Amino acid sequence: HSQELLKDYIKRQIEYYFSVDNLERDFFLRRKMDADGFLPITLIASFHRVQALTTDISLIFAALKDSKVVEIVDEKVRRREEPEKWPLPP
Repeated sequence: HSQELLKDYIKRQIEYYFSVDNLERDFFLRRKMDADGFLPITLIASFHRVQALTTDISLIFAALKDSKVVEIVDEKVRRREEPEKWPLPP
């Protein structure tokens, strides 16, 4: 119980970054994607609103695994739906 609510806030914050509404304006995030849409999870962990909530990387991974919006492969995360649409030149 001790971290379940915290995990939900983290999950919702990260789902915002990967929302279409945010992605349409988030040129920084898109420049950090690889060509398949993947971003380092540690980059996401450094963002102010996530870091305010936690610095516990297992908790961040556990939150991402609870999401239908994103998917994790090893150290990286991407939007599940058409991730290839979003990357931009660095």
